[PDB]
Amino acid sequence: DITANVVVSNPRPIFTESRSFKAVANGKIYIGQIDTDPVNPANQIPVYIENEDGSHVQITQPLIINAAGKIVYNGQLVKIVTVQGHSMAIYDANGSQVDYIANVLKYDPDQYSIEADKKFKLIKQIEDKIEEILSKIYHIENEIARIKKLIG
Amino acid sequence: DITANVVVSNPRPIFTESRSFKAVANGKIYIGQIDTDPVNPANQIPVYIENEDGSHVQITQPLIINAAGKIVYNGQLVKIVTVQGHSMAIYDANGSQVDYIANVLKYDPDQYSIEADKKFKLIKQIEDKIEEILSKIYHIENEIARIKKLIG
Amino acid sequence: DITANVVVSNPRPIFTESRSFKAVANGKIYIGQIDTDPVNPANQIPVYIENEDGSHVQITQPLIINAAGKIVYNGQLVKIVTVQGHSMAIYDANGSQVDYIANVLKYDPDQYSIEADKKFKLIKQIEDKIEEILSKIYHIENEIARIKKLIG
Repeated sequence: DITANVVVSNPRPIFTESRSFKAVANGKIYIGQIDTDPVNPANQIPVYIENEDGSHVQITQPLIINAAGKIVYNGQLVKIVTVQGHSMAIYDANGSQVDYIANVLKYDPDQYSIEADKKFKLIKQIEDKIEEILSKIYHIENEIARIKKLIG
Repeated sequence: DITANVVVSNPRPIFTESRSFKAVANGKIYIGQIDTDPVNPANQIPVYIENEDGSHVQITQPLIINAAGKIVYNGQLVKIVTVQGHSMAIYDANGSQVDYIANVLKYDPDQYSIEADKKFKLIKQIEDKIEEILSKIYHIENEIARIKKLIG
Repeated sequence: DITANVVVSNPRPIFTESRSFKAVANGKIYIGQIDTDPVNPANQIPVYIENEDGSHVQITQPLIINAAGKIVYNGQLVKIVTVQGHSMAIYDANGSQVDYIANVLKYDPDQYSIEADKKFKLIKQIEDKIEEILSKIYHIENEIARIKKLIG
């Protein structure tokens, strides 16, 4: 057949209400240290827009949710990233809490390639070191054979 | 620049109809062994609410979907977990099948840290063992040099 | 307690408009090489329906989105896969661009088992090779002890 395990998916998040099927239109998102209350600025962590060229621009919290339920900045849809896993709290436009998640971690595709590069390197180092160890061993075995023959 | 590969996302699932843009309001979800029919109780696997403190309480199937398309128990939104990947079947409030997926596996963030801890330990064990092997080898090399000198 | 880190989730994607809370009804999706414009056929990559038995049938682009926001072929909901991470562009029924994502990578559960099998094998090979190296070393140590005793 063929091995094909990458699924066509929608990576752009949408945020909807908790009790009705509606977007959190003009809602607010706060992002903080895991297992903390991110509405408290002391718990907040840096958030960045990732631009199309892959650069990052730090922005202020809260994140804003549009009528589609999507995060926007300056009238445009944006992808927001952090360095680490994080807590999140979502509020609706009336200031009522929609949701709270203590620990959220979704990696974008760059993390997968970084990890794959790291793994590749690691395995090469171990295998290279094993091969070098075997070469040291076979040289020793040869020295031993020579000694044995020397002494009868 | 900065490396930031954690994307702000919405980890709370929503369940919607297959032919119209609507929540599966008062729908039902069944969870079972991979590649099985989970409506059959003999194929069902334990499901648990994961509470805010991280504890688990086993609950009965089906899981219930509210007007927002979100899983609820006892009038509150809940996160449901299983130990293993699983099949899932979704029915609407009229008893009509909405969807069936044979094999679903989404890990929450705790799995990532468990795996990272396991990896860290593993690599340390291999590297420690390599270093110990090299130390054994260099001691042997030294014994061999001494022998060589002894016998001319 | 119990370790349960598989979260009940909805793996079937839905595609919604960018400025209103609505499905991209009768929309179109194009899938291509990462960081390319997938509306250009020269940038497109093979897309396949993954059938219930796990087989694959290649289909033509664009992918079509129904009134629910879900991908359909021949009047039925389908799961679409590619071999590699990919770019994606979404258009609405009027030909207006809804979204563009340069690099999308979501693995279905089969990738996790392939990777787990590969990891298991790898670690077994390294550990087996370490054990064999130690056995070579202990045999050498024994030969050295014998030599030492022979020569005083």
